[PDB]
Amino acid sequence: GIREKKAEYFAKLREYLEEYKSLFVVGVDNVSSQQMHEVRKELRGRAVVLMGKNTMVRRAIRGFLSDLPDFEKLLPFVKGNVGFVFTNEPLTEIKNVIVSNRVAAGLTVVQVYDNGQVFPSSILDITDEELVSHFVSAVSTIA
Amino acid sequence: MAHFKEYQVIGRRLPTESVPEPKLFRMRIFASNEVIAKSRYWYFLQKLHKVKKASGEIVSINQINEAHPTKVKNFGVWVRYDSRSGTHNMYKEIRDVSRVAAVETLYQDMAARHRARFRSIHILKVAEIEKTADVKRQYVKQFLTKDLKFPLPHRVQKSTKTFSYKRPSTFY
Amino acid sequence: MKYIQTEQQIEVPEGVTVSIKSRIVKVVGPRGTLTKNLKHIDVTFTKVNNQLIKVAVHNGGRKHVAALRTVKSLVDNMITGVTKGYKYKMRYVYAHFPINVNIVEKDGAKFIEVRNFLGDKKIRNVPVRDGVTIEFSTNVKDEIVLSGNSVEDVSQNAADLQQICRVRNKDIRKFLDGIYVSHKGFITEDL
Amino acid sequence: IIEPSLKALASKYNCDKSVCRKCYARLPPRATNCRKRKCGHTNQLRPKKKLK
Amino acid sequence: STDSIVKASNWRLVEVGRVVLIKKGQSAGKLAAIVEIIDQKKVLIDGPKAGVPRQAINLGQVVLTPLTFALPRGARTATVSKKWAAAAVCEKWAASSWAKKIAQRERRAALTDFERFQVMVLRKQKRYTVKKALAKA
RNA sequence: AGAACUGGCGAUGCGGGAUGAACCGAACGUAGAGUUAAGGUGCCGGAAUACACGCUCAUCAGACACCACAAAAGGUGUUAGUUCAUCUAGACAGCCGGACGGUGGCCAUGGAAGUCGGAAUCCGCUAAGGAGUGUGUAACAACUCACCGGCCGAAUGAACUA
RNA sequence: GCAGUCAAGCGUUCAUAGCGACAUUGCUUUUUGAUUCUUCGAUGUCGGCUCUUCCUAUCAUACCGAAGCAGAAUUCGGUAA
Ligand SMILES: [Mg+2]
Ligand SMILES: [Mg+2]
Ligand SMILES: [Mg+2]
Ligand SMILES: [Mg+2]
Ligand SMILES: [Mg+2]
Ligand SMILES: [Mg+2]
Ligand SMILES: [Mg+2]
Ligand SMILES: [Mg+2]
Ligand SMILES: [Mg+2]
Ligand SMILES: [Mg+2]
Ligand SMILES: [Mg+2]
Ligand SMILES: [Mg+2]
Ligand SMILES: [Mg+2]
Ligand SMILES: [Mg+2]
Ligand SMILES: [Mg+2]
Ligand SMILES: [Mg+2]
Ligand SMILES: [Mg+2]
Ligand SMILES: [Mg+2]
Ligand SMILES: [Mg+2]
Ligand SMILES: [Mg+2]
Ligand SMILES: [Mg+2]
Ligand SMILES: [Mg+2]
Ligand SMILES: [Mg+2]
Ligand SMILES: [Mg+2]
Ligand SMILES: [Mg+2]
Ligand SMILES: [Mg+2]
Ligand SMILES: [Mg+2]
Ligand SMILES: [Mg+2]
Ligand SMILES: [Mg+2]
Ligand SMILES: [Mg+2]
Ligand SMILES: [Mg+2]
Ligand SMILES: [Mg+2]
Ligand SMILES: [Mg+2]
Ligand SMILES: [Mg+2]
Ligand SMILES: [Mg+2]
Ligand SMILES: [Mg+2]
Ligand SMILES: [Mg+2]
Ligand SMILES: [Mg+2]
Ligand SMILES: [Mg+2]
Ligand SMILES: [Zn+2]
Repeated sequence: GIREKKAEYFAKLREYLEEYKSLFVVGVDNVSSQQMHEVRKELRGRAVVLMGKNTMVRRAIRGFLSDLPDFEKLLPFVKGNVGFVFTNEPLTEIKNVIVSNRVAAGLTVVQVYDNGQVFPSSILDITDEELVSHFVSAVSTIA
Repeated sequence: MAHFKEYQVIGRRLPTESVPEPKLFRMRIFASNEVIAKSRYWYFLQKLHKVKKASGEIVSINQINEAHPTKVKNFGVWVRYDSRSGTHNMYKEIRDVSRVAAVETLYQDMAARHRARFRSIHILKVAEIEKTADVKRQYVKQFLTKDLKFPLPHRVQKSTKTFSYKRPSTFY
Repeated sequence: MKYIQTEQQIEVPEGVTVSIKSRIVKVVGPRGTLTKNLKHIDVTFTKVNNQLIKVAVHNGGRKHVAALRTVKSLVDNMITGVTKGYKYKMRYVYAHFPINVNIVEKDGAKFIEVRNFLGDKKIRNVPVRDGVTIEFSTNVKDEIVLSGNSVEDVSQNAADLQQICRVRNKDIRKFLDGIYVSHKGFITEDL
Repeated sequence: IIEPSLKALASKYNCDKSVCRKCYARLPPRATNCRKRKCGHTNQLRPKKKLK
Repeated sequence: STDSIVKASNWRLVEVGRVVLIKKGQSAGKLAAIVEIIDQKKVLIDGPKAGVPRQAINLGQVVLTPLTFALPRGARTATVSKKWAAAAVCEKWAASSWAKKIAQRERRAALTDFERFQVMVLRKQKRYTVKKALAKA
């Protein structure tokens, strides 16, 4: 029965790498059952999360290195308490739902997947404090 | 039973009317000389085919020397053996530098641990274990670690003379 | 199967030092100092550093290797006893005859003496080992409390007092009387 | 008399044990084998019979 | 001196590169080097420089010396030779009192009668000046 | 007690089995030198306190054919082995986190919400979380487990064989 | 004659506290037998009395473990001649 179950886990994972074109690796360290249940309710539309056991992920990824081999460089970010948030919406509306909603004494984000590229979740939340001057703080260099 | 040797023993049924040139069979045999080797060929050949040596002949005896006799290796040994109450199959590992060595200690071991004399033991198969960590039995596996080293505590030097004028030390 | 090497580890907490020579362990911490003669066991000690000492048994089999773990534990209780210390509580248990317990002494002795046990005219005496100290709880009825640096001398002294109260010739399921060890713990670090 | 928790204490010594069905030896309640060498370390234990 | 003092018993180890004095047999008196460990009582040794043939040996009939050098497990004779040379093992050996005592032992055994005689006459001469010195302080 | 074939004893010493009709070895003129047999070589006692790999610790060890006895039955002693099962899709153990929503589920009654107690044992959401393992409150709380996971890194459970 | 293994039963209930059937493994040599080796040119043939010593399969006495041991009484077992 454990041969059955595990097999299917790859299935509902292999089906989230083909569907969605981006992925958040979140760090659900602590973060109770209840809290994690409510982030499901607050992402019911676009996003979906899939919590997984590590040694089943690091192997299923490597075992999926056929098609979608870009996911290969996820592995060095799959340590610790991690989870998978798949989406198609922009960065700073899904990650803004995640990092914010529900906390006490909140789950974080550790990295971001995009078209075979990684984002430190910091260089995905630009406050336009260098995005404006990218054609302005050097535009005076042309005059 | 002494210092063991391995022998290729080859023999065939005697030729006849209907079968000029019958089929050759070969065994590898750990015995201590040729006379035993050939006898242990005919022992098994009675039990496998139904040849009696009276109606057969021994085409060749060749000593199979060890290929790399100064390369330590891990042998897997499969044994059928007879006990006071039953007859059983075994598998054990023996670490040594040669096939013939392995067998000697196999035969000693079977005799110390299970009280099995040479006669009550068929050697099924003896084969080098190519991939380490195919090694199954721990008493070998513990010699396979990286940078293995151990001491040899309490060393008892044998004395020549019967009296000694100093109280000895065991200090290796 | 004869194990080529097998070892154990002894964490040396801050404050205590431990010196070992010809297998005679000396252990000094805040509470004081304990020694043990482990010569009866072939174990070889090695100090990695003042925080951590290792214990090894070379080329030994089953039982020899079994002595290892117990040697570690012995050196451990030496340490915890010389830091947290040990404290066994007991309880007088009697259905009709109150058990009168006191400390008397003959030639600077210190015995635990026990009176009226099940209506007994006999006066029981348990010597108090050196290093173990006997106090009587003030907020727990009929308590008594032995404490000191070694579990061993404490535990024994407790068992010693509890043994002396065994009840002969009665169905000991009915006649539950005695003094039983009710708590085993430390002196520091709560109770 | 003797409050339930002291009865409970003195039972941990007097009543909550097992017996060897060969040599009557008083043994740990969760015991699997007898410690006494005379009964050949048998594992034929019983529980010490509980009172009324 | 408030340190933890643990008498750390210091054994000769059976390990690759541990060099050993062969005790009995055809290669008695020679130095070999442990190349690989067979089991708890058997090893594979090789002593190219000394002329001891690469063989399995029973750890019984060989004595571990304190000399140990750099050698990769299972090395063939040829490189066993290359590394021992590199290691200046023989040099270190002959430097030990263990080595020299063996040789002294060897030398006395060689003395002819006349030689033996002279040793007496010289021992006599050295004793004179020694008893003398002794009786002065 | 009585037959069968052969070899013995009887009629026969000698070496071995301490001892002994019959076993093992070997059969006998007076002797010398050598080599052996069966059997032995710690000491009594001639002859390795020889070499080598294991096994065994007995508050009733054991120690050699004939032969000077032991059985059914049993052992979580210890050794080797066998079979089934689990585990690199990460087990077992150890520590560490989470241990949820319908919902105080339904009857019941001073009250009883997972845990005095009758009847089931459904669902959602899940990586997982029992209409509940126990501790606990008058009843909630609170703690706790089963379940899942973070780490560790290669072994683990059960039945057996001799 | 004595002691085990099994556990159907007995024991309100409950195999084994104490028992234990149908079967089965043993031990003993104070029973009786079987044999006829020793003694028939001779080993005085029952009981008791007297006295010593030995065995232990323990009746009492010492100390324990167990119970269908509340107490008293008893019963089962250990170390014990
Ligand atoms: Mg058979
Ligand atoms: Mg056979
Ligand atoms: Mg009693
Ligand atoms: Mg009574
Ligand atoms: Mg207890
Ligand atoms: Mg006894
Ligand atoms: Mg005959
Ligand atoms: Mg006649
Ligand atoms: Mg004759
Ligand atoms: Mg005899
Ligand atoms: Mg014959
Ligand atoms: Mg004598
Ligand atoms: Mg002699
Ligand atoms: Mg013992
Ligand atoms: Mg026989
Ligand atoms: Mg066994
Ligand atoms: Mg297999
Ligand atoms: Mg382990
Ligand atoms: Mg915890
Ligand atoms: Mg937990
Ligand atoms: Mg309820
Ligand atoms: Mg309740
Ligand atoms: Mg609650
Ligand atoms: Mg089998
Ligand atoms: Mg009953
Ligand atoms: Mg009944
Ligand atoms: Mg009865
Ligand atoms: Mg007669
Ligand atoms: Mg007469
Ligand atoms: Mg007379
Ligand atoms: Mg007369
Ligand atoms: Mg007796
Ligand atoms: Mg007793
Ligand atoms: Mg009852
Ligand atoms: Mg009564
Ligand atoms: Mg009465
Ligand atoms: Mg009565
Ligand atoms: Mg009885
Ligand atoms: Mg007497
Ligand atoms: Zn018992």
